Amino acid sequence: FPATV
Amino acid sequence: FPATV
Amino acid sequence: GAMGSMERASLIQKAKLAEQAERYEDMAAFMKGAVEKGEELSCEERNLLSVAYKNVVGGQRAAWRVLSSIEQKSNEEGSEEKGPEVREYREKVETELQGVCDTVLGLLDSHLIKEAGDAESRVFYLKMKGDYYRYLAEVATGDDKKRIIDSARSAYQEAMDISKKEMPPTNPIRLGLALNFSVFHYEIANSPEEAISLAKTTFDEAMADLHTLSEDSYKDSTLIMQLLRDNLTLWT
Amino acid sequence: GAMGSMERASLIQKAKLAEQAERYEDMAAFMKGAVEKGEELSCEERNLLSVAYKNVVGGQRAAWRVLSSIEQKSNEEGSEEKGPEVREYREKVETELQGVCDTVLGLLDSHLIKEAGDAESRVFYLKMKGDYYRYLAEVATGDDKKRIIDSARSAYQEAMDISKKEMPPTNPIRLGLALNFSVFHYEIANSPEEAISLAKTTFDEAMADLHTLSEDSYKDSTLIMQLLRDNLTLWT
Ligand SMILES: C=CC(C)(C)OC[C@H]1O[C@H](O[C@@H]2C3=C([C@H](C)COC(C)=O)C[C@H](O)[C@]3(C)/C=C3/[C@@H](COC)CC[C@H]3[C@@H](C)[C@H]2O)[C@H](O)[C@@H](O)[C@@H]1O
Ligand SMILES: C=CC(C)(C)OC[C@H]1O[C@H](O[C@@H]2C3=C([C@H](C)COC(C)=O)C[C@H](O)[C@]3(C)/C=C3/[C@@H](COC)CC[C@H]3[C@@H](C)[C@H]2O)[C@H](O)[C@@H](O)[C@@H]1O
Ligand SMILES: [Mg+2]
Ligand SMILES: [Mg+2]
Ligand SMILES: [Mg+2]
Ligand SMILES: [Mg+2]
Ligand SMILES: [Mg+2]
Ligand SMILES: [Mg+2]
Repeated sequence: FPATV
Repeated sequence: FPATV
Repeated sequence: GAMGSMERASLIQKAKLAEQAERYEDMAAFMKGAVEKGEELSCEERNLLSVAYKNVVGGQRAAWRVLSSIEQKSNEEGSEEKGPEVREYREKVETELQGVCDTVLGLLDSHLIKEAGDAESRVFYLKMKGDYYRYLAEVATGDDKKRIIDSARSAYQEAMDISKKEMPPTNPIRLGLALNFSVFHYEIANSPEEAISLAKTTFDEAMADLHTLSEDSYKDSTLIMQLLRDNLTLWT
Repeated sequence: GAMGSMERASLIQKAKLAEQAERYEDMAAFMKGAVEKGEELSCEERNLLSVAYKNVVGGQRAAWRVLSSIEQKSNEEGSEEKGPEVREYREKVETELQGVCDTVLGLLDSHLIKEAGDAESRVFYLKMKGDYYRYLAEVATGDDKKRIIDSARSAYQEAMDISKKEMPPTNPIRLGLALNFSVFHYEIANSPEEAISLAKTTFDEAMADLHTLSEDSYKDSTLIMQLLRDNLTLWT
């Protein structure tokens, strides 16, 4: 999965 | 802490 | 509310204890109680709210992904029928996840967004609104998926418009909003080109504003800039 | 019971899904449901039961330790008074932990221990009984601590007596029982010499029986033997 914050 | 199982 | 009898300050104190103990369900419940006192949240308090629910729903999402993968394998050619249990338990986790998302969206709608006038707080809450509609979209299948996706996009877009008008390019909230909206485009909205464009433009404009960024935000903003770079490397 | 309407086989299947998803609260609830069907648990099913509750209470214990440490610091000379909140929240976690321990001890008493006749199962359940009384002892302060400690010791001792009569020294359940009873002696019963003696005797007698141990149990038993060695290194 791509990164989120 | 010491190890338990 | 089960927190109705507790002092606001005590709820905030206990949310910080819960964070230290990695008790994120408790942390979220304390922060929900604090929000329901009806006063605006400070900057620090907003971060407690967001971290608590991010971690609760993050664990639900991880579990949902494990179960959905098992379910999809169970529906491949040559797979043995094992009955309704995988679907049932995936549905159980999904319904719990939806419930937490609905709870957060309800707090934002009652009444955090309406009372947030400063750019920081307004963008922060609208980003959260996009995030929790995005998590609803990840599990949506029926007649609802397109409206859920549109709700996420609408919240992210309003946040974006405010952030570009009212915040410097290196503002951590602005950066994190752009990071997550770019992921929305790539993973939810079938718009990888928009995802890549947003990540690159955001990264480049922040690079050019660093000669003014604070030592306070440096680690947050450099972290997020590195996350933008990480995603671009994954995508190109 | 909320699981009363679900098939036993479905509960076991869902406990295994919950394990894969690291949803240990769900896993424990499914296994409690399975136990309450009234049939004995198989070897594999016993392991699901024990892992589920070990992980639930393990997280509670970790959180309790964080909070108790904050509380003790808050009660040192020169520390600023912050009100009842740290104690309150430590008590909240403690009461939840006690509730889970009571639930497990109730399952063991109704009716897993009474129906367990084979050495494997009887020792397994009595070890669990000692473990959950040990966790109650870790948080006990009032007029109850000594009886709780005695209950843990009594359960461990009965398990020990059966294990030495009916199991080879390398049996993983025998080894794990000895590991945990040795920790009970060191950390609960103020008997470090007994703790060290038990760990060493257990390790040495297992070493001498390895020339017969299975490739099935090798990794479990070598793991536990290494844990005995680890504790001896910590203690000497
Ligand atoms: C739970 C509260 C505790 C642990 C006390 O604080 C967490 C972090 O909050 C602050 O970071 C913020 C923050 C994070 C930083 C990127 C973490 O960067 C570092 C070096 O770690 C990750 C968290 O999800 C949080 C609260 C969330 C967001 C998004 C929230 O969108 C609704 C927008 C961007 C970013 C902003 C708000 C960051 O400013 C501090 O600046 C950090 O020091 C601190 O770790
Ligand atoms: C939840 C179930 C899953 C994941 C499927 O199985 C867990 C493990 O169960 C079996 O190990 C057992 C087992 C463990 C092994 C030491 C793990 O050793 C390895 C190499 O990992 C740790 C677990 O706490 C469990 C179930 C508990 C116990 C204690 C229970 O006291 C009430 C007594 C000793 C030991 C026995 C029962 C071990 O025999 C398999 O042999 C392993 O392969 C497998 O990992
Ligand atoms: Mg008040
Ligand atoms: Mg559903
Ligand atoms: Mg654009
Ligand atoms: Mg039946
Ligand atoms: Mg108490
Ligand atoms: Mg002896």
